[PDB]
Amino acid sequence: MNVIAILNHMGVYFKEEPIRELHRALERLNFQIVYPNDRDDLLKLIENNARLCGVIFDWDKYNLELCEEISKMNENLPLYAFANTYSTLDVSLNDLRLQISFFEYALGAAEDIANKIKQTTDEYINTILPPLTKALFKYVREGKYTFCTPGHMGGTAFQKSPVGSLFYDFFGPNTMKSDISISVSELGSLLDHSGPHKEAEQYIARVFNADRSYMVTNGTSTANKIVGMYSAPAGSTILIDRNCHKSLTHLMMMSDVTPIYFRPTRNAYGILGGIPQSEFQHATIAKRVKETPNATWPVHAVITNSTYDGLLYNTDFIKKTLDVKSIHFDSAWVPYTNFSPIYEGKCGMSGGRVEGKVIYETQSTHKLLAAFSQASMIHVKGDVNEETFNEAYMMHTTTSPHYGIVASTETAAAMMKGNAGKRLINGSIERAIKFRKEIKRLRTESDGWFFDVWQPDHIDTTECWPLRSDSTWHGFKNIDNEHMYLDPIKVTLLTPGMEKDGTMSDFGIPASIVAKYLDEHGIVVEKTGPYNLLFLFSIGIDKTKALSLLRALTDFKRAFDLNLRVKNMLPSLYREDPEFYENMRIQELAQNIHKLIVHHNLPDLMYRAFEVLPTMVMTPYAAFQKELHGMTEEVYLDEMVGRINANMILPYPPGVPLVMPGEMITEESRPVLEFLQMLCEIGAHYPGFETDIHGAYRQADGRYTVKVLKE
Amino acid sequence: NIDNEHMYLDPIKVTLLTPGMEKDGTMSDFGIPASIVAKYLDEHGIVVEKTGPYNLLFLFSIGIDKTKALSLLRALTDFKRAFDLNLRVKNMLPSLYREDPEFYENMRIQELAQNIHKLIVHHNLPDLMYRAFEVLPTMVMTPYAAFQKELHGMTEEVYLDEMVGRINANMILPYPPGVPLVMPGEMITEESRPVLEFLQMLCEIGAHYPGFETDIHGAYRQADGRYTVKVLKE
Amino acid sequence: VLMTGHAWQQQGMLTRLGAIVQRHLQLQQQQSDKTALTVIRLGGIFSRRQQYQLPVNVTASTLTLLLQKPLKLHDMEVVHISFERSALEQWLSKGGEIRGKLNGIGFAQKLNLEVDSAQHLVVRDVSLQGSTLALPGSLPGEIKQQLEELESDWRKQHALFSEQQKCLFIPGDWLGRIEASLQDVGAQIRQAQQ
Ligand SMILES: *Cc1c(COP(=O)(O)O)cnc(C)c1O
Repeated sequence: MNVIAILNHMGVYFKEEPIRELHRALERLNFQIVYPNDRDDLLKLIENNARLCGVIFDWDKYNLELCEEISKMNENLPLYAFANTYSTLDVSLNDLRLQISFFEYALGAAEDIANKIKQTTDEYINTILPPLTKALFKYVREGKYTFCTPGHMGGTAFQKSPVGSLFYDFFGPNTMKSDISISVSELGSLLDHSGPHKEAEQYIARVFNADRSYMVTNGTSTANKIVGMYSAPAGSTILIDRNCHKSLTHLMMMSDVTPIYFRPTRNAYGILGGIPQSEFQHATIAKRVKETPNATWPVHAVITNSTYDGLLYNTDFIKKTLDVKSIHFDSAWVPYTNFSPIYEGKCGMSGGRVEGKVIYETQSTHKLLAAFSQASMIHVKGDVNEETFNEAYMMHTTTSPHYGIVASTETAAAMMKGNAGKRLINGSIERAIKFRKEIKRLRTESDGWFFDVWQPDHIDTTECWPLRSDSTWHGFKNIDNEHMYLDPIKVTLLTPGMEKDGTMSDFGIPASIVAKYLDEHGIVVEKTGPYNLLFLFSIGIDKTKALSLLRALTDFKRAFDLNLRVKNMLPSLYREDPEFYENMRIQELAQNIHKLIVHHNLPDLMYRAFEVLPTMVMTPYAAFQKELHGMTEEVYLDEMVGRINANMILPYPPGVPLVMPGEMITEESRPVLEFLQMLCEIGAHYPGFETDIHGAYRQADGRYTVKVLKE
Repeated sequence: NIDNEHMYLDPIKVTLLTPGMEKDGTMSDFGIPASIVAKYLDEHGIVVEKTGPYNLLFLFSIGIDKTKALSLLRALTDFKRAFDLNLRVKNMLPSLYREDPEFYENMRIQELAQNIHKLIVHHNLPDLMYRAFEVLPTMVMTPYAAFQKELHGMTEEVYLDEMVGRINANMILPYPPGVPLVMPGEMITEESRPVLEFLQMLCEIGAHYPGFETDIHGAYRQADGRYTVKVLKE
Repeated sequence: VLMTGHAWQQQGMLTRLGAIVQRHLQLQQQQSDKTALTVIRLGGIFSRRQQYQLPVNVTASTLTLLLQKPLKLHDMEVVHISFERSALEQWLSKGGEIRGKLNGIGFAQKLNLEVDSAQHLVVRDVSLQGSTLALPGSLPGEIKQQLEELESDWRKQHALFSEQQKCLFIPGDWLGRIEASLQDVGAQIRQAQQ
């Protein structure tokens, strides 16, 4: 932060001479001097250059063309406007947040002006930074307390060993001096929630529209386990979603509760929809409680909003129909449903306080924002017993937290505040919609097959596309209107290979081959499997990383139409088995795999397996107690009929749980076992595309085994 | 009655003993508590690891070079010079003076060191502390069962003078020393009588002079002075 | 209801005991500066600074609270305000608004009660005036003289029932409810003299 801008040139000498005198004075205090051209030149030095903090221009030249466009971006940006004798303000400059510093063109006084710019810049630093981060930067330059934790104390112990000096010179002196414990008085403690830590929680909840938000220092997986230890006593009933995360599986194995699983909608491509509106009715909640033995009235409900693919629900209908006093929204993928008007009434934090209910959200911090790892937030909207919920937070968080992550967790809430931060959310949406239009433009004009985006036929608007009932792009049979939404920044590329009715085609390329092709250039696919490709277009993906994705997609069509070899295209796959992948081309591998999907029938064995629910004998908590004693055995794949499993089957593809730990596969859940036996055959002929199921272990013959309980 | 070849001493863990007690376990006329010395070391940047009656503790790990070791001795020699010459509190402890400039006005370093030493002998600290840790309170239920009652909302707070026969919910961690007193789920009956006397003694010795307040993790400070602990409902 | 209300002066002594309590509370609020009302902070980290009343010292459901400087609430004077125990723990833990009657009569009207920095209860009115609440501690000579006159009336009415109960024309099932009604009045008058 040391860029000073000097716009325009009056042509006279009594105004340009102080500019040259100030040019030699600002460089003595480490400041970069730039000279833009016209008015459009200065506007490009703010959005593309965020390290600017000084704009010098004539007040009697552009008093209305500069004080309006700059205020729409950065309001607290200092403006070093130089006024004259006959200078005045304007009536249209009253409702604009600006910082104008008036000066003169006095000769010889350039030294006093340089001291005022440095002091004004320091005021901008001490304003946009939160008090928790301000105390961390000041403690390094002044706080020098001896005999404290950790033992390195800013890297002193690393300077006494040759191997330790290599680890200290990598980061920096300010990095090691920022990792301190709770042994500081002027910074407070995280567990005590006082001092700088008290005002830090009020600054995040106010910007994100919440009552009180915490800062979990153990990732999002830990924040999901703290919620379950509150609204689920030893012997209650919860309403957990079927499409749950691995962290939510261990939550059901630690609390003696009876969870109820829902049946979300799904299609043939593997993209799971959402929970229908009929499951939130009062006649549906009490329906599964009376059927399942040992189950009381549900007091907690876990709703995955949004899902892993990015599909927002309708919180305006859930907060009124669903009669649950503790409704949870797993918002671990949309931490921006506030800084845009096209997201009002779509999340739990949008609106007001529901009478008699509370909203819990575990928004991820180190996923689609800008902070260090092991960071999360817990949004609470209601008047409940927060003291009981806080008891579960200290049981998982150590007494000496890492302030380097806490300083970055709150920074993510400060980088989005104001118009300067809102441009990153709207900018990511504009870059996402532009990328969606480039696919349809390069599809019809091209000569042959091309990728397709899972989007409606009309994408001219800039909002969330609803999933209506008279459309064919979503492919969800019997879907509720005004319930399922679409995330614009979650572009889902549909590779050719299937029709629009749900059947199979003749010419197509699976998404598994394209997934490994993008890794050669440096692009990691988020989700892949059947015929879908998921990507993340957050604030971290600028215009460079967004346009480079389209160039790699056009190279796949060129290498496939010209019929190239595998060695001269995929060097990583060739090193796995050079003998088998010798005389094989890109067209021979793409056609052989496509015939195996039609032969083994993948869409039918997948839509019917994940639809039905296996018979749950005991609670997931009882399955963990049997493993602690040592009564876990394993059988063959064709012998697990009628046995209680102990692990969660997470087959790739897709990416959702199949059998929960503590369920039995009988005669009703026959297609469930058929989906596991189909993947064992299709992923054994060609190397590289082996079967990946978090639960099925590979042996030496090809048959997979699962862990069950002893009879 | 200590077992031979069972307890060893850590050389890097230097435990400084301040003059104030005898070799038999009694008290003395001239004595300086360790809490006053701990506040003087913080002025130069030396953070005391453990302090209380008449003992100290410092951490000499691999990160403590010869600079930090020699700087600790210089701060200890300066405390003897400022105490023998009888200096003022304002001209020695500027941090303690800012807490209460009105009370710590005409007070010197020798007046504060002698008034606190007489309170330890009067309230009898070594005897009430040694007898409150040997006799373990009667454990009614397991510590896991005490947390189950808090989840439902059956917790209350009673006074320190009215709690004989009640099951506590928190862990009493009085400073000094640094060990737990009553585990969450125990009951104070007639057998653990000196255990309750240790909590009532710290409420009187840490309420007359500012800066030396009673620090117990579980006893909230009020406006009247009587500390209250969280118990379970009957 | 008539035989257990105004027969042997069951309810007749209830409307007379209220005049003694009203006179007793008038003398206790004059010397309320000796024993104030210190509110303790309950354990647990909460968003709003929750408060908790006294534990075993107060166990009544409809306890009374005195005050020092009187205020003009609802265009009338008051000397004692009674709060419900089942409604005091909810407002001090979840916030919101509290409802309490005045002078032990009327409906539970809304008041402007807040928390004090010295751990007390400040009652605000239409003029933004402070008033620290207090509770009566654990007997004046004037109150004891008037209480023994009313207590002696209960023994005179009970002596009449313990002499004419041998009437053969009176059914036996009625004697089981008359004795239970006389003990309820006697058990209440013996509480204020504690
Ligand atoms: C990715 C994810 C997690 C894990 O996030 P971490 O912060 O790394 O623990 C937990 N829940 C959901 C829904 C996730 O998508």
